[PDB]
Amino acid sequence: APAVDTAEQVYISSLALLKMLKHGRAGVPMEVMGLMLGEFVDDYTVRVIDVFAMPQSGTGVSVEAVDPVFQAKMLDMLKQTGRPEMVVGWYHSHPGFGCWLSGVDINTQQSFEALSERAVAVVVDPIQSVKGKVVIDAFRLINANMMVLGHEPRQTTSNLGHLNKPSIQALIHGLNRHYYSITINYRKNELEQKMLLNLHKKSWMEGLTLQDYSEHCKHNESVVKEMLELAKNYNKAVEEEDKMTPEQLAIKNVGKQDPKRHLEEHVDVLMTSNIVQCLAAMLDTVVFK
Amino acid sequence: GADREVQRILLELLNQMDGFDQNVNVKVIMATNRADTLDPALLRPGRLDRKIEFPLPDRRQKRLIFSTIT
Amino acid sequence: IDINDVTPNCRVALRNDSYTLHKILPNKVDPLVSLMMVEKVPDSTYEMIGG
Amino acid sequence: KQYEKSENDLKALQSVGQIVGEVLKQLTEEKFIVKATNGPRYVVGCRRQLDKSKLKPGTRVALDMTTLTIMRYLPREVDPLVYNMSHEDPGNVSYSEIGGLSEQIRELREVIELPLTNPELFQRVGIIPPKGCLLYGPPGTGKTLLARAVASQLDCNFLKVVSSSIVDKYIGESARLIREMFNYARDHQPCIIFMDEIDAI
Amino acid sequence: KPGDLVGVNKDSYLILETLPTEYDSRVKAMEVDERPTEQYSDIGGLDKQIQELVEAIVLPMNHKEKFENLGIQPPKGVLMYGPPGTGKTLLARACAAQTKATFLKLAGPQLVQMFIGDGAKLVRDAFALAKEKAPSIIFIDELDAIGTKRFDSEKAGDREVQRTMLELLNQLDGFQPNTQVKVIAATNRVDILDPALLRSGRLDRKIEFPMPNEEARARIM
Repeated sequence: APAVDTAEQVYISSLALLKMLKHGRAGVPMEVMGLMLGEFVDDYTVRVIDVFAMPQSGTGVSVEAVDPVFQAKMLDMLKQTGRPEMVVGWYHSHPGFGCWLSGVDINTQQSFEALSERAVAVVVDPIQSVKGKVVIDAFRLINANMMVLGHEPRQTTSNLGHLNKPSIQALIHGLNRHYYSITINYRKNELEQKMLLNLHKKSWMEGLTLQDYSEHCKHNESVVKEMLELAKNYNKAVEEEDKMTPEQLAIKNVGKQDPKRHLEEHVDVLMTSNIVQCLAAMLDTVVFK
Repeated sequence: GADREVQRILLELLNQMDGFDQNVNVKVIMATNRADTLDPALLRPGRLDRKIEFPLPDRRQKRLIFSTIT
Repeated sequence: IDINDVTPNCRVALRNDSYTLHKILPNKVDPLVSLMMVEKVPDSTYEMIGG
Repeated sequence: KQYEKSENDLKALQSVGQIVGEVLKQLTEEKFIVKATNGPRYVVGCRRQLDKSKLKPGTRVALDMTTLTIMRYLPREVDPLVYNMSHEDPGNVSYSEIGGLSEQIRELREVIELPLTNPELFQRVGIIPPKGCLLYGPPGTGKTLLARAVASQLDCNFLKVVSSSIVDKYIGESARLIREMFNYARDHQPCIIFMDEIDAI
Repeated sequence: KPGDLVGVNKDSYLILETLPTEYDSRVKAMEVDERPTEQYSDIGGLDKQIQELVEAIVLPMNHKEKFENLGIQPPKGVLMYGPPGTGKTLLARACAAQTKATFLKLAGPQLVQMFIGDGAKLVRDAFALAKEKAPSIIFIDELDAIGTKRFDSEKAGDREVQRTMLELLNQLDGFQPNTQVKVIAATNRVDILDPALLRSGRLDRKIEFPMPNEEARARIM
């Protein structure tokens, strides 16, 4: 039904997204929530700088889950940091459900909407997720009628939108009633990207390291012994394998548990292992003395 | 429904029993004490090869047993 | 997917969404064959009886 | 006070209808294999918070219906019926009303009463107390009055069980009750278990 | 507490309230709301029999305080046996009027039923309810249906009937009262019946009903 609204594109920072994953994994299976800190810039963009949590409770994703004590306490301290940030919205996780909000959860979204109408609820799924691209959706949440009329696409303009299905027709219907998937963009760059890249500086010691010679021998022995077992099937394999049909081949020439795949796999581990150990021993010798 | 479950359970068991021969495993060992409250289908061979007989003990056999319990 | 699913006395796959027929399964069984199979009856040649 | 009660209700509704299971066998710390008391066998997880150590196959766990992760630990499985049998121990009838039977009464004590206090007496002999008691007699004698009558006077844990309606046509449901009473007694040791009218069985 | 009935919602699960006891339909249908009395007059003659029956059932229900003073255990059940047509059904209706209590109609054939192991639960429920209804007299017709235990039956022998025969003893035994439930039993013969049932602390009085005397038939007319 006619109203002149705009959609909120949710710009999630790298720092913020990672914390949202952290909280959601931890909460399992019980659904947990928290508030989002950010800034309101332009005429629709709410950006999430950082996220903190409201307590883990089995009364989670509720108005109750929200703690007045946490919120005040943080905000005095935040004034000192030289970042007192706006509450752009609230994030929650469902690891008992998908991107379909619960019945309590719709009321809770509404309370946030009263405070700042630039408020969204972002659903974080880590074991009700079907995608490793981070299954997150955004809702502002508006009534059923708006979908039915077809008003709701007039309001969203300046959106692309998207649709995914973690869990069947029931979720799709829940999504459509709300506000469906409004676009999530990321504020990221190369400095943040380099931090995430890392593993070990300890690679420094490890590249040079090689083990005791008795150990070099253990490895070589174990592999040659192994290779003998598979060898007897291999004879048959090369003689035949006219079949190209995976199910028939499997029974016929022991195609499943194949001697080719495994024997190759074995020559390749043995070769590489011997090279790095041998190569290091020699390199160290020359250099230290 | 009751009678049918027990019947299904036993068919599955026969089918899985036959599965053993391909592998090293030794088959089911079971005791029939009353054979008339048992199916003769379950006493048929081809899955049985060895059949154990126990009879009643005689005098001498019995005496030995009596010492162990006492 | 499959017009052979309309053919009677064929074991058939179904995909649920109303119990809709998918395709006919190429592996079929009857109880008469299954009777032979479970027993594993001893089978023997002419020699055993022989003499 | 009313708000506190109202709060737990929401916990069920968030999980959507919580279900009981048991840990069949532990695959790894994260993944357990659970056989359900409701039906299907399941592969399950555990909350970060909920410890692995607590769960046992001797005991029951609870699972979130919609994601199949173990929320928490639940106590050892005991049937509803067996709770009623333990309670049924005072059914009245004092030791006076069962007299004259007194010679036969002395025989019942040797078997039942003596191993409770000390199994040590039979141990010195070098024999394990004799298994099972059978009470039989012509009608009206008071074979059931006797078993029942001593159980009340001592007031020891005594399961009094009617076994002439415990068999049902419900396959698998008849089995559980019969098992449960033996297991239970081993736990609530010392105990006596009396089944009346097991002529039926 | 375990065994008590409780409601749960099948769609999403909460215990709405706790639900009180429940007695199956199969027993419920057989029951009666008490039918008019024929009294002792309509069953003309049969004087000696009436005197025994009245003494056993009716006087302990009404003047129950005096019976406690005598010290006695009020009957577990009394038995009527002997040839049909002697007005047992009529006599039952009369018993009911004197006591001012419920005669709970029970058929011996209804207790053994088509469902198996459930039939045994039926006997437990029928006596169980009589206690709850107030003090009661259970009018059982044709107890010959419930079973005759001489069993050794190496082949079958039914045994829906066995379970019910044993359960019926249990309810008569003083695990539950038998001073609250009285049994007025009518069976055509005691020859058919087994001694497990008859005893003297399952059925206390044995009242034989001979066929009417000469004066008795004039009273009936």
